[PDB]
Amino acid sequence: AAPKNRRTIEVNRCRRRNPQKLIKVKNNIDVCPECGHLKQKHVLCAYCYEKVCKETAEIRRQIGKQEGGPFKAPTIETVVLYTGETPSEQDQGKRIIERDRKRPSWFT
Amino acid sequence: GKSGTWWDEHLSEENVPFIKQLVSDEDKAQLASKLCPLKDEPWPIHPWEPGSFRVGLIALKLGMMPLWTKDGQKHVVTLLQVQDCHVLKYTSKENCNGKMATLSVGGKTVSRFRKATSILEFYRELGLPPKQTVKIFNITDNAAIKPGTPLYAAHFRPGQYVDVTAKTIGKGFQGVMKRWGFKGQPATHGQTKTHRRPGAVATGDIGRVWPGTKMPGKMGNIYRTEYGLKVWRINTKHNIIYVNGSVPGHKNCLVKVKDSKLPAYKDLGKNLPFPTYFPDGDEEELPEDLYDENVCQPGAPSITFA
Amino acid sequence: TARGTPSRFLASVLHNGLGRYVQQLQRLSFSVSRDGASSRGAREFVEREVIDFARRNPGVVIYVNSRPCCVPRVVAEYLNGAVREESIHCKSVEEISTLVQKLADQSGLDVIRIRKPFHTDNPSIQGQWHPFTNKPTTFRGLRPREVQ
Amino acid sequence: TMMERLHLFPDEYIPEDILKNLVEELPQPRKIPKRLDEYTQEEIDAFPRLWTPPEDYRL
Amino acid sequence: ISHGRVFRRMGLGPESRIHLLRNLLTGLVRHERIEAPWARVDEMRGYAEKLIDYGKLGDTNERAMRMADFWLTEKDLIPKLFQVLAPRYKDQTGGYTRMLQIPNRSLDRAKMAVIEYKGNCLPPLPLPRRDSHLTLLNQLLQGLRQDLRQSQ
RNA sequence: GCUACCUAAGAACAGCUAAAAGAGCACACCCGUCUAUGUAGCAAAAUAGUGGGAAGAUUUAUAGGUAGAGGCGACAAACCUA
RNA sequence: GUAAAUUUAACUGUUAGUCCAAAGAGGAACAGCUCUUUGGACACUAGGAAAAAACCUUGUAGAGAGAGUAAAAAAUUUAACA
RNA sequence: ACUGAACUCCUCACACCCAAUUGGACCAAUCUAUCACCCUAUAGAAGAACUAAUGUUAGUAUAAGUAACAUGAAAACAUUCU
RNA sequence: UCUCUUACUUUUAACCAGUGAAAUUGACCUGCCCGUGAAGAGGCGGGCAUAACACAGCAAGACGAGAAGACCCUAUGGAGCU
RNA sequence: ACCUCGAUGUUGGAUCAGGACAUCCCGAUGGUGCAGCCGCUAUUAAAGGUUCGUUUGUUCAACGAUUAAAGUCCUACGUGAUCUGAGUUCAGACCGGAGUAAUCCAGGUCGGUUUCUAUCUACUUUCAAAUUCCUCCCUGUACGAAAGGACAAGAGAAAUAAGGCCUACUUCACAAAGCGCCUUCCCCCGUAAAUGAUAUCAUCUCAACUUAGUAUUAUACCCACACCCACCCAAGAACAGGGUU
Ligand SMILES: [Mg+2]
Ligand SMILES: [Mg+2]
Ligand SMILES: [Mg+2]
Ligand SMILES: [Mg+2]
Ligand SMILES: [Mg+2]
Ligand SMILES: [Mg+2]
Ligand SMILES: [Mg+2]
Ligand SMILES: [Mg+2]
Ligand SMILES: [Mg+2]
Ligand SMILES: [Mg+2]
Ligand SMILES: [Mg+2]
Ligand SMILES: [Mg+2]
Ligand SMILES: [Mg+2]
Ligand SMILES: [Mg+2]
Ligand SMILES: [Mg+2]
Ligand SMILES: [Mg+2]
Ligand SMILES: [Mg+2]
Ligand SMILES: [Mg+2]
Ligand SMILES: [Mg+2]
Ligand SMILES: [Mg+2]
Ligand SMILES: [Mg+2]
Ligand SMILES: [Mg+2]
Ligand SMILES: [Mg+2]
Ligand SMILES: [Mg+2]
Ligand SMILES: [Mg+2]
Ligand SMILES: [Mg+2]
Ligand SMILES: [Mg+2]
Ligand SMILES: [Mg+2]
Ligand SMILES: [Mg+2]
Ligand SMILES: [Mg+2]
Ligand SMILES: [Mg+2]
Ligand SMILES: [Mg+2]
Ligand SMILES: [Mg+2]
Ligand SMILES: [Mg+2]
Ligand SMILES: [Mg+2]
Ligand SMILES: [Zn+2]
Repeated sequence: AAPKNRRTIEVNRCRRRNPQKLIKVKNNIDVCPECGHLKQKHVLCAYCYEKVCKETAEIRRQIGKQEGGPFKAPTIETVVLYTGETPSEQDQGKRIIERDRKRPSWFT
Repeated sequence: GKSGTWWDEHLSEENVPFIKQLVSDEDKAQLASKLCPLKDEPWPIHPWEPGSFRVGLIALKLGMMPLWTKDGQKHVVTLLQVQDCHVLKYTSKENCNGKMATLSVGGKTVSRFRKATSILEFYRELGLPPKQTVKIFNITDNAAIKPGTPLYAAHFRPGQYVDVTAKTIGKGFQGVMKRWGFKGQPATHGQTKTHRRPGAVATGDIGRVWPGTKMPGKMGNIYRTEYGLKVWRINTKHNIIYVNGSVPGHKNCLVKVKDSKLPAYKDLGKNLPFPTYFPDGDEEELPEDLYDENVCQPGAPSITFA
Repeated sequence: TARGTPSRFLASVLHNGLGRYVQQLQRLSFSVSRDGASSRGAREFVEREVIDFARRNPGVVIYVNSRPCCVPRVVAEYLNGAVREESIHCKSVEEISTLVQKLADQSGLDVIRIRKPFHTDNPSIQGQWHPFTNKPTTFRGLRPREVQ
Repeated sequence: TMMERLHLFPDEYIPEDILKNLVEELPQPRKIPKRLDEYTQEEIDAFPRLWTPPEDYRL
Repeated sequence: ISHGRVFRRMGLGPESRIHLLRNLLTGLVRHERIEAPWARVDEMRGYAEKLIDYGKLGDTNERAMRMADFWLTEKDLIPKLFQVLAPRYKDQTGGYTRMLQIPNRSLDRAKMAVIEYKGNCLPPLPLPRRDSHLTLLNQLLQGLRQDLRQSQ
């Protein structure tokens, strides 16, 4: 199948500029209650998720440092501790991962 | 500008079960308030004339079930359950078409938090929780019923014929073989990429294709009306109707059921309760199950021929 | 073509014929080349006829610039402010005299489509037509099918 | 648009607004040929009797 | 026509779908928090809950041992499953595998999400908090609740 | 340097039945009977399935020779750089 | 009545044509069929028969918001009997 | 009785509506000789004029943001898994 | 294979992100019926229909596209063969 | 030989059919060399239907078993940008024949590439008001001389076509389907007859009029303007739609 005549610019502008093809304005965007970095509703804020993913990567780095090589996977629960912060009397049998930092004021 | 919002966006954690409990007790009390229509202020009840039309109901397709008759054959019944049925508004004869008056009827109950503003104002002036569907029943004016009265499944009696209507099961954009029942081309005798095509669609002279041509396209989400279904059995406790045969639409949809329009069943309506069956003014409780005289009951002597 | 060009209505500039008529041309700017075969007709015109034309109608001002130019021109500015410039490159004396006489005659309105060539300003005298002309009245203004 | 400007009605009844807008009821083209019961008997006396039937005829 | 058809088709067949969910579930049991596309984490949450149920069934049961031997492909996570996760969830029945969306992947712009087992000694996710009780609408509804309870 | 033919000196052909065999089934390999995909394709002739030969008139690497009024040809007027 | 005809010097171009009325020939006293003769039209403008080459009116060129004309619209309705 | 043309009249001016072919009057760009000096004149000359040859070259359109094209999963980005 | 097809998986396909062709194209503000016409009309006559714009299918039409028909004829155009 | 050789793809066949009636049947009427059943012919009527196989490539054609019927024709001898190439239109070869030969045959045979990603028009649920056969009673009656054998009325069963459904059966299983289940409602006009004139009888009336005679001025689906991030769905390509108490 072939074109029989060349489409004009009027037909083309009537096609590629109608409200079915235009980018729709969205209004789900508000500010995050902490740090104000323009989150979306129903979606975790990218800045705070970047914070907790960086700290999770650091904790997993120290965990991989404690577990030698592969296939260890300890049979007891874990807790992490920052500078100071002595092991409490419930955290006896749990494995201790201490990096070196202050405990940040959102991880309780 | 204005963002979108819903009912539980800005509530706290403590207020949501209180709000749910409050509105649930509120509309349950509203549904229990209209339980006695004959002692409120009922519209005048008229006797049955030979040329009249009564209102129908709105039921819910539960499922299907077998049912045997006294002569041994098997019939299949569809369980229609009337959950919460209420007449909504009465439009007089001169305001719709000048021919026949109408009655509005509402279906099963839904949430107030998901309806429009004008619908919520309408039901707030009426005094009922909102309904899922609203259908229109053409009646003559000697059978006008007060809006806000309840409708029950004993509106029909065992031995009658009803017409049921719903949205059928949608099958999407279906090809021409499953839609219009065409035959395709043969499978393996040399055919090249033509196993399910429609083939020719028009002749060679006309240079176009006619408007009524059957082609691919969406199929199955459209109202169809099933006519002349016998009603075998009435269950009064759970408000279940037992029509005969199949009913269009998937289970747990909503159907619109009224007495038949077929000319063979023209004036059989004299022995049916005509404004509507009323649970108050009967002065006698109906049994839990009403049967036709030909359907074999559950507790039965297990028929032996002779 | 008329659809591809602008248009005006027929009108006088400042109601000439009612009171006194005035010559609608102000200036005539002649640029004649000293040497040059392109302006020989304008040369002979400036020699013999422009003085008699200037004495013919004293309302117009005539300038002869006598400038070295390859194409001699005559610039005519009218009373209402329009400017019409036409060329006298390689023309005779008679054609130049006819051109400047035709410039002196016309008024400064634009030479475009004239669009209904009459300009009555009180077109009606006995009273312009309205649909109740030639329609008789009836007793007490009763419409058809009226009761009182 | 010209057909939208036209208002037709099946019987003598016209709505109140369209009766309020009316001017100049137009004459009719045809003459309504005036059946015999309405002939205002002096006119029947004016038109002459053209023929004498025989007295012994039964019709 | 897919009326009532659960289990979206993921891989290059059924077997590759179950192998993909097996690898995602093994990563979840090992790392306790996982980021992966949205349909995959939906299926993997649906499987992980009943995996925790089979872990709750007990260690000596051979059927739970066979299911844990199939679903964990590193063979060290089976003592973890029977001695860490299932004793941790001894009180709860099914409230775990908390799943939240994270905005978009950078390359192909796919809808990503994050699931995690509860407990989870990792730092917490920035969970979406319900609006506070001290705001205007909540205080008006608190007044209404107190007034109606006093009226009752 | 593809292809038709020839020359010099080389290389390859698992396993079973081996009747002795230009023997049989069947690998590697050579060829392309039928079907389906593809037709601006992976490909200016392919892919997948199904096929014939596969110890001999077999296949193939290297170098050389036969050239257009011709070369070559188990004659297809087949091939001689799409 | 008119103003054109003959000759002289110099060349190109047309020379594969259609329809209509009439006299014909072939064919079926068929064809928008073939071939001559006489005339007209087209391959030049405009108006008309519905759009239409060949049917009718009309030719020598423009502006006009004047006028008089040419050709120019299809009419028909019917079976008694001594 | 009327409507109804480029036919005719009316005011003005009048060379200004045919294929192939023929005759005649002008004319842009360029160079040269002589003039001219905000782009012109008189003569000679010619690679002297493009809405069209499936014309050549170069740019950009339509088809069209269409056909088609990719990266196995987790993660400490050490490793592990299918 | 069929009477008589159905369900499932993958590729394909639809939506989001990136890169991003080709044949074709006089201009198109691109409807239907009847009639007409170089004899088969979207562009003509008479009627009918008619707010605008995408997205996904179908192939009845555009005497649709790629090959200056390979069937037939002509050329005082070629060539093979006897 | 009037468009078409800077290409209108050719016969049948598969799917889809539209239309005309000069009607095969189902409907209704006249005549009959119509005693009944079958028949023949004429008028009206196109809403509906018009089978499965063998051989030859066949459209044609011959035969077997059925059915109320296996209708004629047109639609570019309908439809190849939907499909096949069975012969029919090349390059190989064989047989019979013509020709010294190269070559050929409106003679036969074996084999022989079917390319396109839809630009424009038109179209993509018109929501619904079905048809026919068969069985029983009548009846073994009407009818002959006997064979044979009816209409009309009533009752029951199916098949086709359309619209839907999953409770039993089956492919299969939190679904989709048939091999399964349920429903399907009004006519159609050619004539057969009263009274009665032109023409004091008679006469059905392109005389005024009266009956069969008109189904319909037919009823059921669908008809609430804006809460919309997000989730689910028996809803769905995207969009849109239903629920979130
Ligand atoms: Mg099939
Ligand atoms: Mg193919
Ligand atoms: Mg196939
Ligand atoms: Mg995939
Ligand atoms: Mg061998
Ligand atoms: Mg073969
Ligand atoms: Mg072998
Ligand atoms: Mg040979
Ligand atoms: Mg001829
Ligand atoms: Mg003249
Ligand atoms: Mg040139
Ligand atoms: Mg150019
Ligand atoms: Mg081309
Ligand atoms: Mg060109
Ligand atoms: Mg894209
Ligand atoms: Mg496209
Ligand atoms: Mg694609
Ligand atoms: Mg036509
Ligand atoms: Mg065209
Ligand atoms: Mg073509
Ligand atoms: Mg040619
Ligand atoms: Mg010759
Ligand atoms: Mg020659
Ligand atoms: Mg020669
Ligand atoms: Mg030679
Ligand atoms: Mg041709
Ligand atoms: Mg062409
Ligand atoms: Mg007939
Ligand atoms: Mg067959
Ligand atoms: Mg054909
Ligand atoms: Mg076609
Ligand atoms: Mg094809
Ligand atoms: Mg041959
Ligand atoms: Mg489209
Ligand atoms: Mg078009
Ligand atoms: Zn934040």
